[PDB]
Amino acid sequence: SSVPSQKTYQGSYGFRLGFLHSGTAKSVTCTYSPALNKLFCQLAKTCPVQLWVDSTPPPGTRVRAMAIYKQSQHMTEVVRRCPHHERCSDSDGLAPPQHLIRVEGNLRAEYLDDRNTFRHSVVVPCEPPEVGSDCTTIHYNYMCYSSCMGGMNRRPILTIITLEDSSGNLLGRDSFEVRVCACPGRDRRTEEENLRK
Ligand SMILES: *c1nc(Cl)c(C#N)nc1CC
Ligand SMILES: [Zn+2]
Repeated sequence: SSVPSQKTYQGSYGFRLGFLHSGTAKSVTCTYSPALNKLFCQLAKTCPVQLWVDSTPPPGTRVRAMAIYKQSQHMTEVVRRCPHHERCSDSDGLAPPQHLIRVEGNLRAEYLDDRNTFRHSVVVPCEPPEVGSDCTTIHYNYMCYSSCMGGMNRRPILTIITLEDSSGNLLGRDSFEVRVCACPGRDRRTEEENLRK
């Protein structure tokens, strides 16, 4: 399958992602490393991602998330849930069982299987920030471990977040690496130390 672009693109509205500061304690279920541009999270736990713009985009603007393999030799392979987790009875009534990435708590989420590339993606309407806030937050879930055999099989993935108009044309793009693992704080601390050394 052809490979979606991963080029960071702020666009006319100054679109970019943001992450909370969660730390590396034993209790953390989701933690973001700015040094690695990498999110570490437990299976099917809430991953809050902030969405920032300098200017308000038009009504009908949408936000899409899609995963690709990071390594060049695997980028053409569609990222999907492994044979075990795709058969889990963990449906929410909206997400197809094969999709790695879900949006939590948005009844207007739409899930696409692309007719030409076969890649999966989930898209929601882009909303203005709430009354007390300066950004919008979307909650994602990753429904397979990075280590799952017959799925990601220990290969790193990127999540690509695209801001789109009502036809799906590109308005902005950002991305981050993801590891889905049982000990996200410990793995973050280790991978950050490897980078320093
Ligand atoms: C999405 N959509 C709108 Cl209208 C706004 C505003 N204001 N912000 C987002 C998140 C990038
Ligand atoms: Zn799995």
